[PDB]
Amino acid sequence: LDPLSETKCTLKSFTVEKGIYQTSNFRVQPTESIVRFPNITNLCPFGEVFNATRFASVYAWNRKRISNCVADYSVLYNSASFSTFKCYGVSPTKLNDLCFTNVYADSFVIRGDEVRQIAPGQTGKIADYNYKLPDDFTGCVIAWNSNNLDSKVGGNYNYLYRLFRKSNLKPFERDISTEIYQAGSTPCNGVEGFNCYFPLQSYGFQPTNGVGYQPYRVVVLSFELLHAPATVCGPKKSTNLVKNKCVNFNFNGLTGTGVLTESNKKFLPFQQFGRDIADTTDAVRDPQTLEILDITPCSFGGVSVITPGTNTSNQVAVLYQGVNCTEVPVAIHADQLTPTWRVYSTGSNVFQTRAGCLIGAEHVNNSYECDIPIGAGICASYQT
Amino acid sequence: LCFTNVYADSFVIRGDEVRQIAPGQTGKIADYNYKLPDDFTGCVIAWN
Amino acid sequence: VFNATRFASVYAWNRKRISNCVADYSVLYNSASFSTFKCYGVSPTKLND
Amino acid sequence: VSMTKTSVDCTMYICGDSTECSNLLLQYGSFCTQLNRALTGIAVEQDKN
Amino acid sequence: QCVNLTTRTQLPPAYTNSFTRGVYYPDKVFRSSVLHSTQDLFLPFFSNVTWFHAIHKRFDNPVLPFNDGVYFASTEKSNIIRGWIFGTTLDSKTQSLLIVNNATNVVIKVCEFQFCNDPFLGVYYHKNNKSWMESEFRVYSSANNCTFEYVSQPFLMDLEGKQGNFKNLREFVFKNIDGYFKIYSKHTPINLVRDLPQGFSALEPLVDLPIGINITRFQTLLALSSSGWTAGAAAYYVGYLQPRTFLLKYNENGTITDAVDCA
Amino acid sequence: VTLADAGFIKQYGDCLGDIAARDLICAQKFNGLTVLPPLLTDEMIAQYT
Amino acid sequence: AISSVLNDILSRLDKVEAEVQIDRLITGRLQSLQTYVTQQLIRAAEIR
Amino acid sequence: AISSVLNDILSRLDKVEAEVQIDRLITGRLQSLQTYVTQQLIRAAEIR
Ligand SMILES: *[C@@H]1O[C@H](CO)[C@@H](O[C@@H]2O[C@H](CO)[C@@H](O)[C@H](O)[C@H]2NC(C)=O)[C@H](O)[C@H]1NC(C)=O
Ligand SMILES: *[C@@H]1O[C@H](CO)[C@@H](O[C@@H]2O[C@H](CO)[C@@H](O)[C@H](O)[C@H]2NC(C)=O)[C@H](O)[C@H]1NC(C)=O
Ligand SMILES: *[C@@H]1O[C@H](CO)[C@@H](O)[C@H](O)[C@H]1NC(C)=O
Ligand SMILES: *[C@@H]1O[C@H](CO)[C@@H](O)[C@H](O)[C@H]1NC(C)=O
Ligand SMILES: *[C@@H]1O[C@H](CO)[C@@H](O)[C@H](O)[C@H]1NC(C)=O
Ligand SMILES: *[C@@H]1O[C@H](CO)[C@@H](O)[C@H](O)[C@H]1NC(C)=O
Ligand SMILES: *[C@@H]1O[C@H](CO)[C@@H](O)[C@H](O)[C@H]1NC(C)=O
Ligand SMILES: *[C@@H]1O[C@H](CO)[C@@H](O)[C@H](O)[C@H]1NC(C)=O
Ligand SMILES: *[C@@H]1O[C@H](CO)[C@@H](O)[C@H](O)[C@H]1NC(C)=O
Ligand SMILES: *[C@@H]1O[C@H](CO)[C@@H](O)[C@H](O)[C@H]1NC(C)=O
Ligand SMILES: *[C@@H]1O[C@H](CO)[C@@H](O)[C@H](O)[C@H]1NC(C)=O
Ligand SMILES: *[C@@H]1O[C@H](CO)[C@@H](O)[C@H](O)[C@H]1NC(C)=O
Repeated sequence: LDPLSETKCTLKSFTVEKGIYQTSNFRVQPTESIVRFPNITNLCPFGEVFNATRFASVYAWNRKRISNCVADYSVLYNSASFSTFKCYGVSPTKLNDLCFTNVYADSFVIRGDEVRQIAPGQTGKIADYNYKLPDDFTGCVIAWNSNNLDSKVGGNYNYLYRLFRKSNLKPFERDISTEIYQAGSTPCNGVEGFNCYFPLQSYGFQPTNGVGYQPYRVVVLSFELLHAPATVCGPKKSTNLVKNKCVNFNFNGLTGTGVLTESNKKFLPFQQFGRDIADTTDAVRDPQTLEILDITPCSFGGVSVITPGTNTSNQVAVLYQGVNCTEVPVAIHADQLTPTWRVYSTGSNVFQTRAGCLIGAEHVNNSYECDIPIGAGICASYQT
Repeated sequence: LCFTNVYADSFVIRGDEVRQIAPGQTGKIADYNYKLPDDFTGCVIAWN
Repeated sequence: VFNATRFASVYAWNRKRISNCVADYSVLYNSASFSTFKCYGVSPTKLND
Repeated sequence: VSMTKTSVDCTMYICGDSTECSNLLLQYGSFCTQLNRALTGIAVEQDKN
Repeated sequence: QCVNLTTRTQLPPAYTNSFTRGVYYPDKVFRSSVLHSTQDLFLPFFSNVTWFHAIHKRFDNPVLPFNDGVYFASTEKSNIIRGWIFGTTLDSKTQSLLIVNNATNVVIKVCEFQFCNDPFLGVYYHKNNKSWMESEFRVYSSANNCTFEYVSQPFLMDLEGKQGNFKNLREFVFKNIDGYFKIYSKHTPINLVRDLPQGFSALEPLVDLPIGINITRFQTLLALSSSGWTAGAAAYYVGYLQPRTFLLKYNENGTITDAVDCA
Repeated sequence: VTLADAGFIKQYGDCLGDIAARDLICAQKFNGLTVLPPLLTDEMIAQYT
Repeated sequence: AISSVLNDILSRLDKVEAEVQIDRLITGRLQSLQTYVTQQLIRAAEIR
Repeated sequence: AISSVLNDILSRLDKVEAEVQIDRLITGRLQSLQTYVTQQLIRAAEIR
């Protein structure tokens, strides 16, 4: 309702004694949202990745680089043809609000018991020997029954896994080895021998197989986010760019709230984001017009309410601390600030103190004993 | 335990979409047909 | 088990219980005496560990 | 005789410009108020000293 | 073509000191007026960089290891150091990467190449035209299975010069990380006769190549009837990166200006 | 004695822009870490003294 | 948490995957203030 | 956590399940040192 009613609330009392009370810091709110994305017009190759005529063998999994294209993951998400669609460093809804630096589709086929092994930090002969995901995999695993496309009645033995290996393979490592595994203590040269094995074995994928023994086509999408210059982006149109006004910006998925401004920071041509001592962004190169923007958080400060107690009067004065009388009147209720109260914006007594801005108290040249201590040599009192 | 107000919401769906009846979900049943509140208190019961 | 002088007929398959003992197969998988040893849920190397 | 007076907006430090984080901070009740009371206690007493 | 040019003098393995070199921008973030701490594959300060020569007599092109990444620098004149070969077999059993700056364009390629025992490029020196021109390419006999291929827009880069001391320093960092070959580089003018310049200057990233291959060894390519020749006098130094923490001093405008190797 | 701030009228005139970067305090202010002025100025301390 | 940047949790994750990550950051940052205010209360007694 | 011995966790659980149990032990241990150092900073004022 009013600054006194904020102090009554803050203290949990209907009576407020004489004093200067700390209250919620005020913050000037965003006038509008900005969105800004690199302009790419071709839609990414989803019909090539999710609809090729043949996929790779899991032992020799294919890796396609997706770049310089627009990604509409709503098509992949909304499509019912998928049995698994799990993401590990993004929620699946947010994929359309977002941009990616380098994106890839690891494409291969596996048994329906093995889909669990494709999740990061796993074990069993797929996670161990032919397709390991890193402990921090950022991306999505996408899988579906392709028995109608891939499988033939006697067995589509074109699909090969690896049953043997000297060691568990490293994340995103691919291994074309056909060199013979030595299961006995003996060495084993040439093509074959006793307790010597060809390290690869084929799936007998048939339509007469039970569900789980059928071919599941897998795509694993891998991508990295928000750390470098984007080359793949979701289906959001850029707004116009505005400056010196508080706004909800979004550059390449770098969502935030701030005043944007033209920067004199001489970014070297490879750079796109600038980070503060606090590990937050404080500059950005605009992806459409290659100028550097400073980002500042929209103007804010402490508010403190100076009161002569409730038993006397309800009248109060408000100190915007560390703030010049200007940023006050800028704080016009037109741009949404935290405090739903704006009644004091009237002024006509808006005294400027070293401590900040004092509204609702008259500045008398006469010097009295300090009553309520405001700071930097100033005090306030309630008098005729 | 005892219950203050209770409602059974009764309907038929495809068996895939039983998951979309979990709270916090999305997909065409969870989107515009039968959305749960994210802090749903209750039980979801389904049979073929 | 492996070295018995006579084995059973398959229609009357034996069932020897085993306990309070250690499973060192080093005179076993490491010997070419079997024309088929296959495990189906473990690597034959891991049986010691 | 004194040290620098400080005051820390406990919501803006933890949950800067976020409403979701602010709605989650409420689950820890009075902790932020306790922090601002303590810092106001220190800061008033620098003017006492 | 493919030929072994065996006319050379035997010299022992040389070394020199990596005083304060092989520091590069560890990410694509702007920072300024800050001392930033980062752990990455950097050249350890004051390490033995292994030292190689081309002379009159000497044409030092060994096949070298590549483990945890490489620092490569050439004090250079007449454009002698033109490229590098990378792989793990070099005999078409597995893929390898070629990076070459020829007389006109740069070519970058991944193939199951069959490389020569002595790979090189050759220039006809002042042959009645007063100019110099490239004529010999002898690096691999064939390049069948290939999986990455790029060629730059065309230029002419000159292959002539005989000044005494070196006027160019060229520095490169090569990291093959998670399927990406990352190149960072610098150029600076100099006036030095026979050693790596004492000083500091950080390497900007310049290209990132998605090559995906294993690299375990590398070898650099030099400009030069079949045997008996004159090499241009040019010198090159090689170091190995290690996981070392670095403190990096950014100045005012926004660029690395000094560094401290925390170990 | 060389201080880092004292609540000497911060006005985003030097902070917002070139001086949000190189300032412990600009990162302090932007995160709810505020320094308040003392009740007695360095002139009033000198009048008592 | 997956990130130190609060908006890179809230623009990446939804309303139910984010809550796990945001609460590690609330717990870690709240303990960072309780450490600082303990240091500063003890400190203020050295000045007092 | 499933044990006070840090190796008994790492011997019995994979990377993501051990990271849950280990983060309990880190959160606990660290809260032991922040308690000890608080007691010692207060006790150092009794002695000062
Ligand atoms: C509050 O901000 C105003 C600017 O809006 C400051 O006024 C400036 O003061 C300088 C120094 O006297 C003058 O040279 C400028 O021409 C003034 N500009 C305007 C538009 O007034 C004022 O000094 C600030 N007050 C405090 C206490 O910081
Ligand atoms: C250059 O010389 C090397 C030997 O120094 C040649 O390598 C030999 O190649 C033959 C097959 O052509 C092999 O049987 C030998 O085992 C190889 N020897 C060595 C030591 O590797 C190479 O072929 C020669 N290249 C040219 C172009 O003459
Ligand atoms: C694959 O192509 C067919 C048309 O031949 C289309 O109906 C189907 O939806 C496509 N699948 C996906 C996942 O886009
Ligand atoms: C974005 O599009 C505009 C024209 O619509 C063009 O000026 C600009 O070059 C484009 N962005 C880039 C990075 O080229
Ligand atoms: C204010 O409180 C005093 C007691 O402290 C009482 O005597 C007086 O009547 C009160 N006045 C009003 C206007 O409430
Ligand atoms: C304060 O004193 C000045 C003279 O220094 C005078 O001009 C001004 O009117 C006085 N202010 C008030 C409110 O009396
Ligand atoms: C570098 O080489 C010299 C031999 O010239 C050797 O004695 C020295 O220990 C080496 N330095 C380091 C730091 O490895
Ligand atoms: C440069 O080399 C490339 C292949 O390495 C070749 O295609 C091109 O023709 C060469 N250019 C000239 C001018 O010789
Ligand atoms: C001189 O240059 C021309 C092309 O400019 C070339 O065809 C010719 O072979 C050169 N002559 C000699 C002797 O190299
Ligand atoms: C590589 O060459 C071998 C030998 O001809 C051939 O069998 C194989 O299919 C080739 N691989 C590719 C990817 O072309
Ligand atoms: C590259 O191949 C060599 C030789 O087989 C091997 O030792 C090395 O581990 C391989 N590198 C990677 C990253 O797999
Ligand atoms: C910094 O700016 C000054 C003046 O504009 C200039 O002399 C100097 O070369 C700049 N330094 C760098 C590293 O750009």
